[PDB]
Amino acid sequence: MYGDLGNKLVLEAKRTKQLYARSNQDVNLPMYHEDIIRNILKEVSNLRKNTEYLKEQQQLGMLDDKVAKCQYFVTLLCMERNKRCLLAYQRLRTDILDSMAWNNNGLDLMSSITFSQQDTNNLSHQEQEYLKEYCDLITDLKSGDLVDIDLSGSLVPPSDVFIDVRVLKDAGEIQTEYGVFNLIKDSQFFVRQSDVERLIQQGYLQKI
Amino acid sequence: DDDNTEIIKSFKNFILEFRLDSQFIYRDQLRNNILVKNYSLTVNMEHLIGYNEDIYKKLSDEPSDIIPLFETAITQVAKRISILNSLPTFQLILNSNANQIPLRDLDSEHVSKIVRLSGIIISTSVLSSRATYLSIMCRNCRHTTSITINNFNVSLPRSCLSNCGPDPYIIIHESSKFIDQQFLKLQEIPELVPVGEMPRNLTMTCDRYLTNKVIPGTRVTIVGIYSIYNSKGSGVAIRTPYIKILGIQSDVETSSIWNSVTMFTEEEEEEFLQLSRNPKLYEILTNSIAPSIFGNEDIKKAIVCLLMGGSKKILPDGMRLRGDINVLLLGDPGTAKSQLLKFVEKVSPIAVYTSGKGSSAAGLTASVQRDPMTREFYLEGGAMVLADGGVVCIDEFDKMRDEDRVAIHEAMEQQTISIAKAGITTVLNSRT
Amino acid sequence: MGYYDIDDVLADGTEFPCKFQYDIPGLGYLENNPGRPITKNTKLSLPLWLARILAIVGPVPFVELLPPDMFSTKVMNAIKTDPVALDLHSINSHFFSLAIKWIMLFSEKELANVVSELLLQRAQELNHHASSLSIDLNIATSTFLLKLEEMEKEIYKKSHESYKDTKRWMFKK
Amino acid sequence: DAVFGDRVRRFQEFLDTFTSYRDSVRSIQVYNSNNAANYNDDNILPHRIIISLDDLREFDRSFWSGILVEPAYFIPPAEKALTDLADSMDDVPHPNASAVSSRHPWKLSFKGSFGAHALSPRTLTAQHLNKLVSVEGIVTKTSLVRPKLIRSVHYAAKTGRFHYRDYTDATTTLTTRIPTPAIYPTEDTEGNKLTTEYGYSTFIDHQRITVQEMPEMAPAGQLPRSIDVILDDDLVDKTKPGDRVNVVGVFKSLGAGGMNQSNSNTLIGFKTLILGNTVYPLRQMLTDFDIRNINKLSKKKDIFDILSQSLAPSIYGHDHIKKAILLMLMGGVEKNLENGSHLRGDINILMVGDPSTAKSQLLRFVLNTASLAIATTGRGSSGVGLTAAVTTDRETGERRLEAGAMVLADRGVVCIDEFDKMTDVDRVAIHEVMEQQTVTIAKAGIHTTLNARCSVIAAANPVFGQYDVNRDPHQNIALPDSLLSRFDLLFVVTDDINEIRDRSISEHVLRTHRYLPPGYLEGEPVRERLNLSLAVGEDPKLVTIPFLRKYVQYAKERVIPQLTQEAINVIVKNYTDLRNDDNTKKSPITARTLETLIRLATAHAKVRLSKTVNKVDAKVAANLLRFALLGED
Amino acid sequence: SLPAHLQQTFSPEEIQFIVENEPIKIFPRITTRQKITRWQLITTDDKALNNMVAMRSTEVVLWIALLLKQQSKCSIVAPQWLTTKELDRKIQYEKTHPDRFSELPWNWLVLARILFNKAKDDFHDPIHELRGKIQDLREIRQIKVLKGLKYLNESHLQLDNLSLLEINELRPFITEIMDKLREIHTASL
DNA sequence: TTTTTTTTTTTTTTTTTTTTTTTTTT
DNA sequence: AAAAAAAAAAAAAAAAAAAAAAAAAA
Ligand SMILES: Nc1ncnc2c1ncn2[C@@H]1O[C@H](COP(=O)(O)OP(=O)(O)OP(=O)(O)O)[C@@H](O)[C@H]1O
Ligand SMILES: Nc1ncnc2c1ncn2[C@@H]1O[C@H](COP(=O)(O)OP(=O)(O)OP(=O)(O)O)[C@@H](O)[C@H]1O
Ligand SMILES: [Mg+2]
Ligand SMILES: [Mg+2]
Ligand SMILES: [Zn+2]
Repeated sequence: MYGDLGNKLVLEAKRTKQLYARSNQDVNLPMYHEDIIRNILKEVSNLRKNTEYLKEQQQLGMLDDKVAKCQYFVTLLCMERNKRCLLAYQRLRTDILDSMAWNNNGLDLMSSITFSQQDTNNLSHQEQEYLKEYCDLITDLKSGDLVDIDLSGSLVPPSDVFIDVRVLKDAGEIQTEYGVFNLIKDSQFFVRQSDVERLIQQGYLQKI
Repeated sequence: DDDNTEIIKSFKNFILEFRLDSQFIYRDQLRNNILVKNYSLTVNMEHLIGYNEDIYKKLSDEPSDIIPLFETAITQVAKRISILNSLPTFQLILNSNANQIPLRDLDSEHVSKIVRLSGIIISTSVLSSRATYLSIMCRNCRHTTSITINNFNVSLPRSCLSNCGPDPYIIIHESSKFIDQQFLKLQEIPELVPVGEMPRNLTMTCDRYLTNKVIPGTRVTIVGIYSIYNSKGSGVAIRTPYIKILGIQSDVETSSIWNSVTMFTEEEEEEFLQLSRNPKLYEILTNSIAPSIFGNEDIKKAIVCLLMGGSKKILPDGMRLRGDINVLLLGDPGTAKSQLLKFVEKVSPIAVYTSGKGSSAAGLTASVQRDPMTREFYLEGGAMVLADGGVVCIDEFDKMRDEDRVAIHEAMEQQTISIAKAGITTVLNSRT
Repeated sequence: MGYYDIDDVLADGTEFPCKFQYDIPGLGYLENNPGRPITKNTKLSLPLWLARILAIVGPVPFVELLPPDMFSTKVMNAIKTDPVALDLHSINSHFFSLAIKWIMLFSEKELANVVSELLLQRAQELNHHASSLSIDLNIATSTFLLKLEEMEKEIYKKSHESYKDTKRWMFKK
Repeated sequence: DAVFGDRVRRFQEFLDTFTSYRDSVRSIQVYNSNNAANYNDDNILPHRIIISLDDLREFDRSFWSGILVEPAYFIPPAEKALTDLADSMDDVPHPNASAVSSRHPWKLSFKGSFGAHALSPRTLTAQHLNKLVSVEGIVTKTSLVRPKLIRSVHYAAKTGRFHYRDYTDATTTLTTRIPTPAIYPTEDTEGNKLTTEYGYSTFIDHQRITVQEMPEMAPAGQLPRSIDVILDDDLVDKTKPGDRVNVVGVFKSLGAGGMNQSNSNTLIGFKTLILGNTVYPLRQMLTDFDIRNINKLSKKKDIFDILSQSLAPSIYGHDHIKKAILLMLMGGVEKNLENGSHLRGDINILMVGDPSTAKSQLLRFVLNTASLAIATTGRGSSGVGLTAAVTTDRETGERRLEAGAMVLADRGVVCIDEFDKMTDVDRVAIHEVMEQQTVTIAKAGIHTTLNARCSVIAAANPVFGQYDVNRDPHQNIALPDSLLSRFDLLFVVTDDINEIRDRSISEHVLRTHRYLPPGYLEGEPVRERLNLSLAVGEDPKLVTIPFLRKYVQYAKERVIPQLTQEAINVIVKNYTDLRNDDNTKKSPITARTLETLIRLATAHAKVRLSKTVNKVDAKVAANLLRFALLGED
Repeated sequence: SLPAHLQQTFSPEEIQFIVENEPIKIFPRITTRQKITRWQLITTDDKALNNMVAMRSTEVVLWIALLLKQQSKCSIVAPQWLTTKELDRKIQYEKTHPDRFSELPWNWLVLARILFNKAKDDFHDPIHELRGKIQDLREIRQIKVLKGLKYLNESHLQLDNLSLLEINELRPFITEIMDKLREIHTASL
């Protein structure tokens, strides 16, 4: 009864999980559910008022204790269920955010240039804050003892020394260690894989 | 028997040694089919021509004789790649890209030859039983015997094997195996009929895994063998032609019963969900309705709404609520009213176009007919029965006779047709 | 005991029959009857996150759990006769989770001997349908995947994805 | 041989493992035995038991699998063992004159779960032949019951001994054997003349029925398919056309299938049949809890209002029509009178009204809630389709009659829609059924009177699109006066525009359209397919529909109230007041209004579960008829 | 790690990595013997690579061999089990014993695919015959795996000689089925 | 006056099945 | 005397659908 609304929220989470599960490429979180969450907040506030009222009505001594225990337990259980639903929804959304934050080579995400995967207004303000400190944590990890290893690098094993690549978007001359790449659009390169991993990750190159 | 063995060997080597790039496609298809209990195999003729032209030439000139040899080659390969045995004889289904022959161009020149043609299904019969393994016993000496039959057109021996009578043998029906047979009726494409001629019809036979695959009104493509059977018409030495189906291609994904299941691979589902997310999908769908008609945006939006349809609800007390949309266009001549009706017929997966002048209540709802042979009464479908789960477009609706028009009242809302004629009292479903 | 599992949260919200063993005022929103207090020996369907606890606290607890409709003798006989053909989705979308829950609350060795056999016999068909990767040059799969529990769909998806990746890597040219 | 004896031993062990079957055998045996000893009699139970497949499944998996998969090699061994056990039980001798010749062997029936063997006449193919199956459907046609010879006994002169010849047929037995020509022997082995002695031979009743698929489950654009079932011995005449049945039996092939001396043809296949073992009707037996609840709910003062309002909770308003339907459900008491007459006990209602006034959604509800109901549409019906049709019996060869809609609904209801759109030639026949309640057939040498006692509820539309209050009532209704006189209650219903009514009814309709069945998610289409799982086991306050069905059944079968004087006093004063008034009623008042008051009073008396007609019944009947005729509400 | 599953199962590319981290034999076409720039590797012993003489047999790690054959400075010798005779012996052993797996190296499929792709010229037998024999072996092994899947329980299983790729493609099904069975058994205690 | 209404008039057989009982024919 | 072949035996008919006339009326 009281928790029947929160179940709906959990159902929404399930749908999001499917979009996370069936994702060939990175996806965007849907709109926040502040209205449903505020409805659970209102009903848990009403439950708190009911618990208070039971407290006074018992402590004036008009009702039997065994009777009051049952509604006390019911209100406590309903509040626990609502907390569980809200926490599960929040943790799923948090996990997806952490995954995206890791899958953009660290960086500040929305403030700096982003891969346009996510719109600003989908996330909540607290989620926007959380993402910022998580990105800072990734950043000061990457400057730790593991400087030589790029903790935000590619996770597919290297098995091809020389690859053919094609430019997707036009750009200017870019210096690389001991040379220069000229990014004329609709041109093909035959070069070592290590040099162009960064440019492939950022969408300026195609193929491998 | 000294040529059949080599033919079977050639077919088995074709199955086991054909490769494109780095995968034995016909070896993998058999194993994948066996797992889901599909005892059949589909072969493309271009691959067979590429592998060896002599094998193709052998099949192209003697189909009824060669095809069973490929049939047994498939099941010999299956028992090798599946078992180190309840595996029946497999089925061969063929695909062709040759030129299509019209129905009226089929004649005595095309007998015993594989042909490719297209038409419209008008009727589907009921399933019948054909024997494959027959257990036989004699009436006097009483010893067991067996017979094996292939459906590519046999009788019990007119003798005795070990006085017994002329042909004494009876069938032990238990321990005998049977398969599924179905008869279908075809018709020409309406635009290919010659001048001043009425459309003609033809008979086809399908077996086993090709039964319950088409529904009346469907446009299909058929690959099969043109053959004749002596039967029965005062002509001397005349025979009746028919077609034994080997391969069917159908535009509508729906099977005979329309399983209401997805027949879409993920490659098409991804395309559909990508389409659904377009912010301006409504405008795109509206602009696609009759692009050769100027203006009339609201009518096109209404047509889109009719095509998609609403939701249907069932209530605890047994109430049923309609979930379909009906549209009326009452207007002035020359305003493209009749050029939208024929477009809706084309776009809709299931749709019928009729005229109100040439119509009747029996033709629209259902009719009752008498079988010449059985001499009983049976029900036959009509315009609203064929167009179930689809759309019916009634033109010249104002010219309908007042008796015929009133027969649609129950079908429009209650979506049922009640027949109480000639000892038959039933209610048929009609959601159109 | 997964706090953040979505499917456990959903399956834990199902309704089970139960009977009140006491007479208490103040309730009634359980019956959707606000002012009316609940009487003794009243049979209502309560959610599992409530009925599980109300049957422990009292001695005799406040509420008694009644035998469920999904664990009747008919369902057991249907499971025993033909495991593969049975439509578990129609019975309940969360059959297995509730099955282990019911075994945990009430120690029932008979149910543990039937559910295990059902799962073992359905796993073979699941593997057969998951291993059938189509080759470009059936009704069975579509029919079978509409009879799958919520838990079995996850296993089907995992097995199918693993098989497709293996086949893709084997035949990459 | 050896396998036969081994299977007989297995079934014999199964029989003494579970003692229930042995007790049922003894109960039947003692009943039949002590029935024949009652010379001053006040009838005979057949030799057939029903065993559960489930118990056999735990006992022996191999035997259960054999019965389900290969019935023709496991049922005959079981029947012999059952006969042996039954013979062992019967200790008392029976030196009957002729029962020695005919043993009447014991047979078997099955129940439980069939797994994948529960099908319909459409999903039955060549893969299920020689298997035990169960099919669900509707009976359409039945054949006449004929006797069939199974054994013949002949007497030989000059020697004084008897000789018997046995006969078998394809439909008689589960195993194929050498056929018999069914010709009585005339010469002895030594040439002595043989005389046939009827009264010592054996004959068995034979019938053939046709079972069709339920039309609601058919695929889109397809017509329902049917199958043939053969019934024998004690299974004869347990079904009638229109019934919903579930038949368990063996799916069998028969004939030669065109693989014989006849010419080779692609159009010739084998013939398929079912040898039914059991038939189950898909009468709700009431326990003491249900009867006690009914008697407790009877004593409530406002029971009529609750019962009437429980009908069709998805319709807003129409309270008086819903009361009239309830009074129809509990019909009046029929009086048989001299000169071969009967006063009808049925209540007939007509509804005339404006378009979209929920007239057709009440007929559909009556179709579902009532025990027996037949649906009819005006334009899609004929006179020969309502009364009877002359047909032929293929199996035996005679000419017979086939029932129509009216006669199939004996002691039931007929719901006719678009009643005014029916042709005149069609409308005369219904007149006779409404008047005499009998059909007269005098065609093709078949002279017969058929019983049709049905209640009629009908819906129609006025001559114009909508009812006109500025014109006389007879101008609005196109029906003739003779037909219109045969309806007890005529309800003229009109849709009037009013803002409060619109606000309430729109709210109700919008609330109804937002209902989600349990177990379905939002946006999930309803899967009204059942996934071929036909069955799992093969055999202010409102009230639930099954409880209402039990209440109606109990009232119809247990109470027969009689009229009283003090109710007659109210009825006569109401009739006299109504007759002599200048109010313009929508229908004329005549001497048949008194009979309507009597019938409505009797029905209301039945509703109260009482054996007498009280004053309150007369008051309720008077109020209902005043609302119907006047609208004074 | 986290994205694209990868939580508890290896991808085929990682299996290929592990396979290429294994030694192989070669015939150098160059002589880098020290005279009478050097390799100085950190994860593999470089003694053989530093001391190389033409037309002599040495062994190095697989990926270096592929990198060398990308140029014209190497020729990899296929293992002795990649022969028609040795494959037909294993096919017969596979046929005769229907309840045990034949003894093939734990990288036979991956090594066969890699060698067919890269070093096509080095094989002595025709390559189509070997490619057919590999499929013939794989089908029978699949039949045996399908039969063995019926004996699943809660205690333990033994798969003595199953290959790496075969184990990888079957791990998620097997582990989860036995885990669910174990929970069902544990609940009833 | 041009609309609706109304009677009414052929429409039917071309097919079936395995015994059972007859004539020819080695 | 014993085989193979060849006919008799049908019967039946109401119930419904479509089309063209020869009498009725807003
Ligand atoms: N808006 C339009 N755009 C294009 N073609 C049009 C349009 N309106 C009419 N036409 C053309 O006019 C011709 C006749 O139109 P159509 O046959 O649809 O008429 P209609 O509305 O059915 O008339 P009627 O009322 O006389 O039956 C067609 O060639 C059609 O293409
Ligand atoms: N009082 C009502 N309550 C609920 N639904 C109603 C009511 N009146 C009409 N409807 C709705 O109107 C629709 C049509 O009703 P229905 O088919 O019963 O009308 P009808 O009287 O038979 O009409 P017709 O004169 O056109 O044959 C249905 O969807 C029905 O639910
Ligand atoms: Mg037009
Ligand atoms: Mg209606
Ligand atoms: Zn013989």
